Amino acid sequence: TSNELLLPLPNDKLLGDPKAPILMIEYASLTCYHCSLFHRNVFPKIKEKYIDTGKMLYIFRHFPLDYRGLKAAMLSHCYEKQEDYFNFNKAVFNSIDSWNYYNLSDLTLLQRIAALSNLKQDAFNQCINDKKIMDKIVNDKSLAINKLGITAVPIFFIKLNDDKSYIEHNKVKHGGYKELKYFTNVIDKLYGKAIVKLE
Repeated sequence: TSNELLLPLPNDKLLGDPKAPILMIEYASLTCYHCSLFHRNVFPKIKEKYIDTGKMLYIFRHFPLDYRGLKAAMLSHCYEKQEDYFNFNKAVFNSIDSWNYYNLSDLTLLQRIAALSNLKQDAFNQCINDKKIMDKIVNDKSLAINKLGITAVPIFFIKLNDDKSYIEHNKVKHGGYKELKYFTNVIDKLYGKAIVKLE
């Protein structure tokens, strides 16, 4: 069900306190231009204000739309620690101008990111060819399309981090590029309600 999808799942990669008052789930493609800009110019302030401070748990879920993006999503699984995983995705977003826009199968950018992160070639090769991880990524994506109605990215779901609650997914949904003030308004208001409920 859509509700069961909008909670922290066993295989989710988490950033911040698992018991934070607020939850943000983001679906995005690593090769999506607006996504990249959001991650470059808005997300760092969200992370500093809300994630580093323990106010909000952040769960990024892959939504790849092309060869580069799917391979990048697969490669992210070579990064186990929460900060390493986030930092890998951040690097891919940051380097969007550096893909090969003519040969869409050219993964030189990922080789560069792998080298900069001291990922060995054998580990790199295994990750970029891991059929089991590919399957998981594309199935998580199709599940989101079916149950959450995702067509365009990015999409954000922002809600109380309470596993017992029911809410219609569209009521907590935010789509596209949003400036910092949009998110601070949404998150501050929700956080206030959260603290009141948490006594």
